This record gives sequence, structure tokens and C-alpha cells, in this order.
Amino acid sequence: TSVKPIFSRDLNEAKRRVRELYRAWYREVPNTVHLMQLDITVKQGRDKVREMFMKNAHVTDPRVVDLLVIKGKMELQETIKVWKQRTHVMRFFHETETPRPKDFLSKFYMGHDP
Amino acid sequence: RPTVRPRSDVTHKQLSAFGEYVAEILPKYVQQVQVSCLDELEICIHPDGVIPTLTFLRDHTNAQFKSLADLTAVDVPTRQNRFEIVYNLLSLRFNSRIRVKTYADELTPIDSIVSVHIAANWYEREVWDMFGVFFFNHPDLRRILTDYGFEGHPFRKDFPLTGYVELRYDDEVKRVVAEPVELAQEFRKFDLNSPWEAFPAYRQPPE
Amino acid sequence: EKLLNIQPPPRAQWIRVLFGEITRILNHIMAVTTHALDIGAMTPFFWMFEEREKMFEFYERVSGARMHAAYIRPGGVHQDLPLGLLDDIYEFSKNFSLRIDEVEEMLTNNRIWRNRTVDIGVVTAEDALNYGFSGVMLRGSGIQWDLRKTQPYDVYDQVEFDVPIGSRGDCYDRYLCRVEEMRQSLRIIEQCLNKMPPGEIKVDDAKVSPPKRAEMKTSMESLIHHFKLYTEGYQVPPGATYTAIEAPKGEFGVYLV
Amino acid sequence: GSDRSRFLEGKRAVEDKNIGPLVKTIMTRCIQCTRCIRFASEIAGVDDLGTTGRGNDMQVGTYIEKMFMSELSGNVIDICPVGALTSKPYAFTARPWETRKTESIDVMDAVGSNIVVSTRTGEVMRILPRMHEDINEEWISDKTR
Amino acid sequence: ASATRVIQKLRNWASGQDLQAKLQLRYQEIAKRTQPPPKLPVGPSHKLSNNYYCTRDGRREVVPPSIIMSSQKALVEKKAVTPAPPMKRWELSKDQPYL
Amino acid sequence: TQLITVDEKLDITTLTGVPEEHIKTRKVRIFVPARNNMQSGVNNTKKWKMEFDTRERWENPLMGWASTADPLSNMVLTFSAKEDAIAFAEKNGWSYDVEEKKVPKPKSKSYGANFSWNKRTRVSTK
Amino acid sequence: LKKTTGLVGLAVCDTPHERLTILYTKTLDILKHFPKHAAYRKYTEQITNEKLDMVKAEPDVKKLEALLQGGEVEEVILQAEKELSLARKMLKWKPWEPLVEEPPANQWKWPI
Amino acid sequence: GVQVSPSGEKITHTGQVYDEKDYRRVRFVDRQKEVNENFAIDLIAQQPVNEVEHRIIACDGGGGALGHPKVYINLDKETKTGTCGYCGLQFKQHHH
Amino acid sequence: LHHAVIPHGKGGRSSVSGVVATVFGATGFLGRYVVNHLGRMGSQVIIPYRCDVYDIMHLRLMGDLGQLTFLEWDARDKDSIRKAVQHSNVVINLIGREWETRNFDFEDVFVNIPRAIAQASKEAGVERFIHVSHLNASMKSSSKSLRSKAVGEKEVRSVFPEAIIIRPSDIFGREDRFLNHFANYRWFLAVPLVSLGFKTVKQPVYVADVSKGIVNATKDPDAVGKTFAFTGPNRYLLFHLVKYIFGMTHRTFIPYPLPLFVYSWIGKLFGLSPFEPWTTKDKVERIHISDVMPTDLPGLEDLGVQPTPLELKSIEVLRRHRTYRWLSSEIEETKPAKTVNY
Amino acid sequence: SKVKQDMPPPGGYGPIDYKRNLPRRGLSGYSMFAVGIGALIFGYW
Amino acid sequence: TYKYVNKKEQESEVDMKSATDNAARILMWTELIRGLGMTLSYLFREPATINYPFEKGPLSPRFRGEHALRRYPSGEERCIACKLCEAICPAQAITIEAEPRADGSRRTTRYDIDMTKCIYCGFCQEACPVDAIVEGPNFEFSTETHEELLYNKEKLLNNGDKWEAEIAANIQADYLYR
Ligand SMILES: NC(=O)C1=CN([C@@H]2O[C@H](COP(=O)(O)OP(=O)(O)OC[C@H]3O[C@@H](n4cnc5c(N)ncnc54)[C@H](OP(=O)(O)O)[C@@H]3O)[C@@H](O)[C@H]2O)C=CC1
Ligand code: SF4
Ligand code: SF4
Ligand code: SF4
Ligand code: SF4
Ligand SMILES: [K+]
Ligand SMILES: [Zn+2]
Repeated sequence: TSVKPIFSRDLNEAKRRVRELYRAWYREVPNTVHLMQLDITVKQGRDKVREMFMKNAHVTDPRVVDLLVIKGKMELQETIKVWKQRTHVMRFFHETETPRPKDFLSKFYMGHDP
Repeated sequence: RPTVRPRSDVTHKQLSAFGEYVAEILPKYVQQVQVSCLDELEICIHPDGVIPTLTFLRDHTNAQFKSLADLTAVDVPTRQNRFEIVYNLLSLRFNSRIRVKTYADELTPIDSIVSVHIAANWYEREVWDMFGVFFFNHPDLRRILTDYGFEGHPFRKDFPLTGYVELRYDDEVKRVVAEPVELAQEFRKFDLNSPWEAFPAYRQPPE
Repeated sequence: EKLLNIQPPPRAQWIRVLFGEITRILNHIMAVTTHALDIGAMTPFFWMFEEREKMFEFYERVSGARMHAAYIRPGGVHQDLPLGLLDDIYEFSKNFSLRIDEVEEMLTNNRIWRNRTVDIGVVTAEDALNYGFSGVMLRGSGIQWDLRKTQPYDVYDQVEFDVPIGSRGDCYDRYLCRVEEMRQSLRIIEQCLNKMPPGEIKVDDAKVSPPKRAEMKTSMESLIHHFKLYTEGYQVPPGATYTAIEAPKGEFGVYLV
Repeated sequence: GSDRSRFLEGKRAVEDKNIGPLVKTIMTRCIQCTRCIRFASEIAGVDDLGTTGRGNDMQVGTYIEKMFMSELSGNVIDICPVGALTSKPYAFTARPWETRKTESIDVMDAVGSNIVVSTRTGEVMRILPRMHEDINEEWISDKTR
Repeated sequence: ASATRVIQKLRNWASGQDLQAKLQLRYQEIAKRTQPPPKLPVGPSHKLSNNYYCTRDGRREVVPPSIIMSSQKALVEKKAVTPAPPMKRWELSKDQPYL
Repeated sequence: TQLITVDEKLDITTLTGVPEEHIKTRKVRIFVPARNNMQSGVNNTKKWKMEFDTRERWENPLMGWASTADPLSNMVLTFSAKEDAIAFAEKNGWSYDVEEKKVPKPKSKSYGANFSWNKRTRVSTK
Repeated sequence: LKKTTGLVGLAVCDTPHERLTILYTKTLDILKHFPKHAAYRKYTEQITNEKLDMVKAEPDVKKLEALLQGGEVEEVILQAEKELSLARKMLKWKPWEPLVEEPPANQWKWPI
Repeated sequence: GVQVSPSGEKITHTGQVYDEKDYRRVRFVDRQKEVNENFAIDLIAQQPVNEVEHRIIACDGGGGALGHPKVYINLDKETKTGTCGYCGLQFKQHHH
Repeated sequence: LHHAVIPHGKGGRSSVSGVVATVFGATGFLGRYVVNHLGRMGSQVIIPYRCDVYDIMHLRLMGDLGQLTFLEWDARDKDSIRKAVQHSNVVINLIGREWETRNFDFEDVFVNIPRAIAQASKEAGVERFIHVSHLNASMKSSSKSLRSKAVGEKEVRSVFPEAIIIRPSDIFGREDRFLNHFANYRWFLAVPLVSLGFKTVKQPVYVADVSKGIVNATKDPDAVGKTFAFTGPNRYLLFHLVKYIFGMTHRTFIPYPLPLFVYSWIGKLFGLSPFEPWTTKDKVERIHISDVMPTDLPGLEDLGVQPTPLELKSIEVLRRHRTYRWLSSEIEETKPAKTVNY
Repeated sequence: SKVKQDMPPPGGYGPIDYKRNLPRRGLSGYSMFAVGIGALIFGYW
Repeated sequence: TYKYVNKKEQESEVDMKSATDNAARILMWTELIRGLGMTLSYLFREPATINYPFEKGPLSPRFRGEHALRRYPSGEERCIACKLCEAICPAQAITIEAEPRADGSRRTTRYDIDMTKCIYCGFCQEACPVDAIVEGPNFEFSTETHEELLYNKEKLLNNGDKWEAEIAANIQADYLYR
């Protein structure tokens, strides 16, 4: 209640900025895969971009959405340059680590973790 | 007393007079003016007056603080605005130092002072990288000290000392990969706080 | 020390100034010789690094380590000098200006070095102040500023030396400033060796400095303070300070809260 | 206190006692504060501890070879400010800056007294009492300690 | 130090400076590695009298910073001042101005 | 023109960079720490600490050290007020258990009760 | 008569009395647009008036620099025009107004 | 004195030997498990008891500052010798 | 379980998994991936080696502070085998060669050494013995190596009756001898295939899939004597596979029908070499032996491993063999090979 | 036992040169140009 | 005070002789020949190189080398399990698990020092109240594996027994300063 906006008055232009950022990432994925000799395909990278947007897609605060857009623009900028390397852009896929299972039987069989 | 420092009440009085001067010149922004017993002048202002306060201190005739020494942030995660942004300024003309404080939270950015001092470019990049305080109108605001894909702002109090991820070479993928952190030692925190107070001058009143 | 409101003893202060100028000679040797190595000449690097090895031997004699000598402490100075150290420092410093003269003759009048450094990286005084350089680029561009003269901290206020000042703001003027700062550091080293005072080595406050080991093993309060300083440490009263020291590379500041 | 000692003489020394398998007594470092005596007289109510002698020779303990073994007898280890009365099972194993403290409750007694488990490197090292004025006040029993 | 006269003359002429006076190899003028034992002095406050810690407790002389004005505590012709008197201009060095 | 109405709960967990495991499957405890019963000093109370639930610390096969797997093990956070700690926990999105401050009860103390004429408070040893 | 200023990028700037005169008069003329109760107006009028008085009093450059104590006269000129720029910026702003917002009660409390 | 486990490996002065079925002996396979031969408990057991005259004896480690903190031991019990806590030196009052 | 073998610790690389394992072919090509997976999950890995310490240097990482114990061994030293296996829950046998040397032949390599390792493991009382055979190493095969692997499979079954026996197909991956072999066919004029590469069906399997299958086998409650067939998800004709390989390489593709008799002659000519031979008669026979259909045997699917397709994990192998012109080409620039069923 | 400490000699240490010292040598310009021209003329003849 | 490094006082005007001198300096490369002479003199000097494994570099009794646990002259270990060296250890490189011994003395059961974690600062040896842990003069103890630098109590006691003939002499030469 009665906070100061940073870019967006409400959620609509925040979603507009989100759509602009998503367009930029979607266009940049093929150039990234071509330039950095990535094992993945263009479809996998665009699906990963959609996955990141979806895992951030539950927040309804305009300031938080604007800050996520700003951080996404920074990440996109260092992907536009080759500041990020193959290792940095393949860290999004978690190809090495085994995911912890979501079921109580497995989480009971190994570890005392909830 | 050969083990105690001298006091210099003359420069304490000078800094007090200059604090009155700045506080009455800029009443719109100045919230507090204090002079420590170490003879350092601190001026705590509203975040809206960062640009006018820093411009006044950069080029006012009686307050030429044209050199910016330091720009840092302090995370105090118990106040409502958890970041205290601190500017240490140097006056070569009058051979003085001033400190200007403002506040921020995770969702309230502060106007950058790159138009006033150019060192504020990298200093505000470091503040954003280490604390997540965004800066308005900053040219190429981005990370400066963390890794390229690093997530989170590590100088915050709630960030762990060891971080959340660690890097190792993996021969299957032939890469340097990131894993969740698993220490073989588990850094031992030490409770090095005496249960007896040491300084009665700072004894807070009870709640 | 400023947060604790204590002062180191005069012998500790003079030792700290002596090793401050020793660090300044080390750092300016490193800067000048590695700058010349990046330009293309390596013989001054080898000569002045033999000299740098002698000064690292001085560090290894005054403390344990050659480089990371955890020696200057908030309680003044950790340990006193061994008995031959001042004479060996004098023997090093009386021959040191010849080495600076050899490097000066090798580089300064050399037309290749002049073409490589003159009118390169010219910084105006106003731009240096606005960019907040504050260390050597100010006096290379002509700004008369040195913290050891303007805001003196240790016995720098009672040593005598000159601050070299550039006039063109380029690499050549900065190189000349660093060489002249080496010479003035030699001058301060001579003054410190002459005026070293006979006092104690750390502030006689057992609640900040650890006591001597004999007193610790023979006294109750000394053992209690040794235990608490080496387990918990001294409590610094709350407050924030910004302490700036004229380090050889520039204004080195600590904002302590 | 001050930071130095003006004492240039020889310190006294007191022979130790064998008060039990729980409380190790190094009575040389006792400061003659009678806290254990007051506790064992009022709270524990055994009246076995006391002062024998006069002056600098005044000593705390039992005059005879007495086995001070009651319930609520580690609380003298708690309330002794010096290390005159220490815990024999917790002999030399850890230090307070090492120990992580977890505030928990007690079992094997239906009082449910509040305790602090002092662990270190994933190993339970000590059980201390907590302060709850409505359950156990400041102390716990020997079984839970 | 162990060089012939002809080689010393060649070195001095080629360097342009006298080298045997300030050669950078240490031979015998350094201190002996085995030193006599020291007897370090005790500093002040070893006085055994008139030496109470409360009279030299510099750590507890620190006070909280003095508030000049406050937006809460205070709730608020004269000359303009400066943070300090302006710094006097440096004098040129007399032993070597090198100007 | 510069004020907007936001009716959220100030969620910054998407900005903190913490993995979702250490956000959701985590329990913080907000408490004034208990007085260490080995000492009579009370200065280590009166500040509200926030700590995390303790995870597994196992034994290193090589050296016998205590190995860990969670980063939020030594995460003592200090707050001047319970409401500030609650707000910080809610803002970072951690489930919290908060327990009230346990002040010692004010007690009647009289030196003359040790020498009572008829009450049981008369002591037998000074 | 002065050959160099000694600071890189600072021009020699002959006839500095006229330049200081016009800078100080422009500063006064733009200070006339501030409110009368503006402390910035009062103090800057004091500073500019006394510096203009000493620049009218002293005709020699070296003695004028010694009186001004602002470094070289070219540094004084640069400081005067920067003060004029600050006067314009402070007319665009309105710093003499009351405080925009009180801080929270524990915002400047140390230690916590 | 070092001893040998039935598995074969040596036993340290804090007896910590790996069991028969413990896998952590491949670290000693083709290498060695080094044990300090000089057991301090035996070395201080074979030290003689010092006969002193006073009821209270002061102990260092054998030097003014090269030893341990100077402690005092009370030799009132005739049945047992007083051992200094830092060293392992034992003192007995010469009551004759 | 002994107390030091309890699997306590989340995840891997610093935890204990209780998979103390002696890996015998660890210095080779499948062995590095197996050791990588074991050290990743966090396990005591005993590596007996006979090559140089420099040749085992690449294995010295991927283990956390003494979790990898290297010790020398000789294949003719029963004491060395016994001291390798005497502290191990699990023994994994990956010993193999693609050729025969003066000291060791196919019979020794695939029969005598696995029998000695299994015998020493049985006498030391290890709990599991995983042995890597080959798919279609059944009996009466055209090549000596497959017959030797069949006989060694029988010998390991006789000595260690509950040994897990894993039979992968032709394993592909980085530094393999299948994809790199077909990509190194470019150094000659044409590609000499038998019957133009037709009537020869292969389903290659990924190294990470095989190593994950081996690790899941050494942790699996089942597989106490079972035989697994580790195959890829798609079966390709040899002609289509080589055409896909040269398409991903972007070099060229001119095939050449060559009868197996003279192709075995050329293989023997290449195998006459004191160094590691480029190809040999047994190699070309195993190239032109078709894979069998895995019908009743379990595989990666019920060992918990999804078989990664070659069309997915093929660019990380064949990008070395491209020129600069075609180096920055994606997956979609090459059409996938036709998959047969048969 | 008197206080023994690392101290300078009672008369102080000797002088230490610190200023720049260049030899300031070489032939004059006229002599070098004259010997060069003489070598040129002799070689030409 | 201050001085100039490149500013010139007035000018030396223009003269035929000075012009000829500058012309000869430019044409005949006089400063280049001077630099040649300087490095020629350095050629004819004596090198400062020592024959390394036979002539070691000089050191001091204060030198911080390899860690060691010392003993009393009776043979009893000096360490009394007081843990304040690991309390002061700025790298947390020491682990000091301890228990009462068979004779009831306060001794250590685990004393580990991670030399790959230690910063070689001597804080442990200056904090130890009984001179138990020391940093002796051994610096040529480089190993071929990471594990050999993870010392335990047996390794530290072996180092103390190995280097006691030198550590005791260094402490004798040094203890009056500390
Ligand atoms: N790779 C493939 O395409 C396929 C392989 N297989 C089988 O899987 C197993 C592992 O495969 P792979 O990695 O490719 O094999 P490698 O070619 O990589 O060799 C495996 C290991 O065997 C060791 N070895 C070979 N001969 C001897 C010997 N005489 N004595 C001791 N050690 C020896 C090698 O050690 P060193 O380096 O010291 O010589 C090496 O570490 C083998 O049995 C192989 O036949 C099955 C199907 C397909
Ligand atoms: S409580 Fe401790 S210090 Fe007090 S009298 Fe008892 S034993 Fe002595
Ligand atoms: S820690 Fe306390 S009780 Fe123990 S010896 Fe020291 S002062 Fe005495
Ligand atoms: S030298 Fe320093 S870092 Fe190393 S063990 Fe000792 S205290 Fe720790
Ligand atoms: S080595 Fe010294 S400081 Fe460390 S625990 Fe032992 S006695 Fe204490
Ligand atoms: K106690
Ligand atoms: Zn003793």
C-alpha cells in the first residue's frame, strides 16, 4: 500500500517489459547457440528460456517484476557479448547433478531431509 | 596519559559548525547531522536529495569536496530500509572529510551520482553487485565482482559465507560445472560474545 | 586504534614509519620495474628485485614471513627488532641510491623510453579529481596532495621529505614521481634510523595488546587477558570510521563499522 | 578489573576432594563464595558442604571423606562461577566457543524441563539447563544432566 | 669484492660511477647472525602504584556521536563557515627544488 | 504521480537467488537466546536471533571432520525486535517459529531472612 | 605574465580580474532570484560579495591569489563558474523547502 | 610403547585402530601408517618423583619462560603424590 | 553394514555412499566415466594401474581428498590382484583390448585376467562383481575377441556365481574408437565398407549411459547374477550410420564395397604395428558383425538409465573432425540417419 | 642487567646519499662531429 | 614541501655550441651508448646467484616454517588441549578433539592442522601458553598429493621429534623478544 514504483505503475506495463525481454531472449538464443559451440539445439535453449520465465512467473509485485526484468537484461547483455562462456550458459541446464526426488519414499530412503 | 589518544576539540567544533551550515542550507533533505568523538562529520539525508546534496558538496565555494573517496553499503537487516549507503568525500581545498548517509531497501533504488563523480560508476556497480541496490540512470549498470552467472548478492547478511554453489571440473561433460555446496569441514561458528557488557556509554534502554 | 581510542608507543610508531617507507621502496621498485618490463626492458627488474630480496630478508628478520608479515597490529607492533636490524637497514640504505641511479640512467634519458612514456595517458588535474584517483596521478598531474603531509597519522609529521610533483600528467611524469618518491623514502629511512626512540614495543594495555609471554606465564591477570585476547579478542566500542593512509599505490582507506 | 598484577608472593594451594563421580573438585581455584554451600543447604537441602578453617586457609567442602551424591547435584557445577566444581563426564572435551547451542526440552522425566544441548561437530557434548520460571527455574536433575 | 684492478677500472668507467664503494653484495659489514641476548624495557603503567586502570581506560572514553541536528530529537546575520581553514600552499623545497 | 497501490506481502525470494529447496523446505526459529547457565551475565540476551533448523553433519571418511551439505547452518541473524525478525522472515519467504522472550521473574530478596526468628529461611552457615 | 598554472588542463587565462568580476556579478544576479529566506542565498551572497570586494581591492595577480587562498587564480575562476552552475541547479531545485519525509525511528540508530 | 592389532596395523597412543572389516585401510595399502614411537604417558610414567620439603611446591616446565605457567601444588595427602597439571611431574613432601 | 559404509550425506562429491569399489579398467576409456560417476556420487574408488602415473593423472581429480586410492598392479601377480580387491564391496572389471600384444592376447585379456580378478574377489569376500562383456559375444562368433569374451563370461560365472554381467553395444562418446574411427576414415580416399555398409545393424550406446548403468548396478537391490544388454534406443544400418557420421563431420562421403576377405587382409596389415594399431582384423570383424536384438535381457531402462540418442550426443564427438568452414554448425544442419527395425 | 635494545649508535648513522647522481660525461659535439668528418674524408681519399 | 620532476626553470636560450651538443646527442645516440655501458658494467660485475641446493638462502630464528608439536625435557607432550590456538587460527585450520588420558591428564586425541588451509601466520605459536605448537624452520616439505599436507597429531609429533634440535635453539635465541 502506497509504495514508490521504479519503472512500472502497475502490472500491465511490467508484463509489457517481460514480453520485450522474452522477445529479445528468443531472438538471441539461435545466435548464442551458433556463436558459442553449444551441444544443445535451438529448441532446447528456447525451452530453457521459457522455463526460466515460468519459474519466475508467479510474482504480482510490479517492483519485483521490474527488478527481474533488469536482471534478465543484464544476463542477456552478458550473453549478447561472450562474457558468459560455454560453462556459464550450460549452468542453466544442470546436466551433472541428479535432482532430488519429490516423493516421500525416496526422501525417506536417503537422507533425513524434508 | 601515554595510552590514550588526544581529542582535538578545535576540529570537533569546526565540524559541528559546518554540520550546522549544511543542515541549514539543505533542510529539504538533511535528516540528521552528527559529529563523532573521532572527529568525523556524518550527514544523514533523505534518498531523494542524493543528487542535490552531492552536487552542493562537489561544487560549493565553502564546501569543495570534489574528490569522492568511498561509496559503500552496510546491510543492517533489522531496520525497515535494510541498506545504508555511505559516501565518504574528501575536500582537498579545506583538507577535510565528510560522510553522507542515505537508506534503501531491496525495492527502492537510489539515483546514481555518476553525473557528479565518475568513480561512482564502478562504486555503484559494486554496490549493486554485492547488495542488490539498483541505481537509476547508471550507464552500463551490471555485475563487477561476482561470477558471470552468479545468483544472489553475497555481501548481504542473509547470504551464506560459503555460498550456495561451488565449481568443479567434470570429465563427462568436459566442463567446469556448478554443484550445490558440500563442505568437507563445515566452518565452525564461534560464540565469542562475553555475557558482560563492556561499554556502559552505549547501554541501550530496556524494551 | 582510532576506534579503540588508544595510541601506539613512540617506538612502535617510528618502527611503523620505517617499515612504511620500506614498503614504499618495495612497491615503487615493483611498479617501476614491472612497468619497464611491460614496456620491454627487464634488466632493471632483475637488479631492483635483488634489492627487493634484501628488503624481504629484512621482513623475514623482523617477523616470520618475508611477505605476509603480520607485524603491524592495532596494539602498535607485535615484536621488537632483533639487535642487528638497524645496522643492516643502514647498510642497505647507504648503497641503495646507486641502484636507483643505475635504473634512472638506464631509463630516464633513454629516447625509446621517452617516446614510449611521454604524452601517454595524459590526465588533467580536474579529471583526476573527478575520477577520484587521489594517489599518484594527482601529483603527476600537478595536484599538491599527499596524506603524509596534509593529514599525518604517525610521526610522518616530524619526519622531513618532499612530495614530487608532475607537470604534464603522463606516464613519464608518473615514473619520475615514483623514482623521486623512492629517493624521499630513502631520506625518511635515514631520519627514522637516526631518531628511533628507546621505548616499549606495544601499547601497555593488556586489554588490547597481549602481554609478554613471561608475564603471561607468571601472572594471573596477564594469563586471563592472554586467554581472552586470543580466544574472543578485544571488544571495540561501536562506531564507524574512515581511516585513509597514503599507501604507495594511493589513498588506501578502511571504512570500519 | 585491572590489566596487571602487583602480587609478588607465592600463591596458596588447596588439596582436592573426591566428592563424587559427577562433580570433579579442583578446589585450588575456588574463590570461597559459598554458592555451592547455599545451594546444597537451601535447594538440594543436604547440608553436607561447608567452610572449614579461618582466613586464607578457609576451605570449602566436607570435613570428612563424604560422597556428595543427591539428585540436583550438577547444579553446583552450573552455579560455581570458577572452575572449582566441574563436570567429570564433561571433563576436557570441548569449549563454549566451540559448542553450538540448541534449546530443547527434556525427556525421561515428565516435568519436561527446558535444556540446552551443547553440540560440536555433529556430536552431543553437554546438557545445560535453561531458564523457565514455571517448570524448572534455573536447574535440572542429575539424570537429565 | 674479489675482482682485479683492471676489471674494477672497466666496471667503474663503463658504469660512470664508483662501484666498489657501494657494491650490492654483502660480505662482512652486516651484523653477526648470532646476537647477544636482549633485555627489552617495560613501558609505562608498570608502576605498581598510582596505576588504576580506570585512570587510563582509553577504550571506555569513547562516547556516542553528538547529534548536531535531528529531524526527530530537535524537530526544527551569521557568517558562512568552512569545514576547516583553507589549506596553506606548500612551499617549494630548498635542498632540491629541481624546477 | 509517484505512489502506487500494492497489496502484496513483499516477496523478494525471486531476487535473493536462494534455491527453492532452501526457501520452501526450511524452518527458521526466532528467539531471544537463553542465558548461558555457566555465567551470570545477561548481555547475550536482549537481541532477537533468527537461526535455521539443523541439518545433517556427517563424518569425513578421510580425516574424520564434520562434513555438511547445507549452506544455511551458521546463519545467526540479529534483530532489534521480534516484529522486525518476523517481517524479515516473511519477506524472504521462510516458515518461522517464534517464541516469546523469557525474562526472569522479579524476586523478593532480603538479607535479614537468613536470620529469621521463626521462619524456615534461617540459614545454618554464612 | 604567468607562464603556466602547474595543473594539467588548466589554461593560463590572462586578464583574470575581468573574468572573476563577470563571474561574481553573474552569481549575484542569479542569487537575486532566490527567496530572501534561503540560507543558500544568504551565505552565497556573503561569499561572492567578499570575494568580489577583494578582487576589486587587489590589482596584482600574486597578491590577489594570496588574499583569495583558493589556489591559483585560474582555480578561483573555475570554482566561481562552478558556483554559478550550482546556483542555477539550486534555483531549479528548491532545497530551502522543509524536509520531504521523516525517516523511520530506528533508521539512524547505531548500534542496533 | 606401540602395540600391534590382530589385523596387523600399529596402535597409536590414543588407540584408534581400524577394525578387520573397516574399508579405510586401502589408504595404508602400499604405504605406511606412522605412529609416534615415544608415548608421552610412558615417558612421564618413567620420570622419578621429586622429593621436596615444603607443603606447597611451584612448578614450571623447567625454564623461566620456556616452561608452562607457574602453578602451585599442595602436598598434604601423604597417600598420593601431587602432579602438576601442565607437565606430568610428581612431587612428594619429604616428611622425615 | 560396517559403520564406515553407511550411506550418510546428501548428494555427492563430499558424502559417503558406501560403494567402496575396485575398478580394474579405470585407466582406459569407459573406466574414466565409471570413476567419474563413482567419485561424483562420493565413494572409495580403488584404481589398480599398470600404466604411468602421468597416464593416470587425469583420474587424480574427480575425487574428494583421498576418496581415490591408486595402487600399482600386474596382470600376472595374484598378490597384486588380492591386495587390490581385499578392501572392496564391489569389484568392476573393465579390462579389454582391441588388439593382441606380444605379452597379452585376447584369450588372456578376456578370460584369464577376469577369472583371476573374480577368484581374488571371491576369496576376499566382496559383495558384488560387475563384469563388462560385449553384446553379441555369445559363442561361435566370427571374431576371436567375441569368443574369448564368451569364454570369460562362462569362467566368471563359474568362479563368482552371482556376478552381474553387463553387455553393452559398441559404445560411443568422446575419445572412443567407434565414432572417432569412422570419422578418421576421412584420411584415406574412400570409406571401405563390406557390402556397401548394408546388412549390418548397430545400436550404439552412450558412455554416460553405460557408466550410469554400472553405478546403478552396483547400488541396485536386484542384479545379483543377472545379465544386462546396454543398447542405444535406435538401430541403424552401418551405411546410414557412416553417412550420418560424415554428414555431421561435413567432410565428404564416398563409400566403397570391399569384400571381407581382403578387408581382413588390410586389417591385418594395419594391425602389424608395434604401437596402438589404427585398425585390425578383429576390429573390422566386430565392425561388420551385426548387433543382436535384445529381447529378454534387462537393460538401462530397468536399471534406471534413459538411453540418450546418438543424434543428441553426437556433436560433442564429431566436432573435432570438421574443418574451420563447418566448425560452427548446429545439429539441424545434418539430417538424422534412418532407423531400421528388423 | 641493563636494558638492551636495537638502537642507533650514539653519534647517529652516517650520511646517506639520496639525490640523483648522473656522471655528466662524454665528448663535446664539435669533437664528435670533427672526428666523424675526419674519418669520412680519410676513407674517401 | 614539494619539488618538480619535469618542470624547467627558465630556458638555456639557443647557442651554436649547445645546438651542436644536442645534435651530437641525437645523431650519435649518446644516451643509448651510456645505457650500453651500464649493462656492460653489470656484465663485468659478479652475479648474486647462489648455488641453490648446496647454498641455502639466509633466514632468521623467527622464521615460520612447518608446524610441530613439542615436548617437555621429560618427554611429556606440552599440549594441554586448551584449544585457544584453534580459537585464534584465522583460517580455522586446526581441529583439537580431546579427552582425559588414562592417567587423568588433559591431553588431545585429535590434533589436525590442514597445511593447505593454514596461512602460516604464527598466531597459534604466539597464542600457545606452553610453547606446544611451534612453526619450525622446515619449508622444503612439498608433497606430491593433497592428502599428505593434511597433518594429524602423529605427523605433528613426528615433526616435533625430528626438528627439536633446531626448534629449541631458535626458541632459545628468540624468546626474550617475545
Ligand atoms: N569401448 C567399446 O566400444 C566397447 C568396449 N567393451 C568392453 O568394455 C571394457 C572397457 O572398455 P574400454 O574402455 O573401451 O577399454 P580400453 O581400451 O579403454 O581399456 C580398458 C582398460 O584395460 C586395461 N588393460 C588392457 N589390457 C590389459 C592388460 N593386459 N593388463 C592390465 N590391464 C589391461 C587398460 O589399461 P592400460 O591403459 O594401463 O593399458 C585400460 O585401463 C572392455 O572389456 C571392452 O572390451 C564392450 C563393448 C564396446
Ligand atoms: S560455588 Fe565454587 S567458588 Fe563458590 S564456594 Fe563453592 S566451590 Fe568455591
Ligand atoms: S578459567 Fe576462570 S576458574 Fe579457570 S583458572 Fe582461569 S580464572 Fe580460574
Ligand atoms: S600459522 Fe596461523 S593459519 Fe597456520 S595454523 Fe597457526 S594460527 Fe592457523
Ligand atoms: S597447542 Fe598450545 S594453544 Fe593449542 S590446544 Fe595445545 S596447549 Fe592449547
Ligand atoms: K563451574
Ligand atoms: Zn609442571
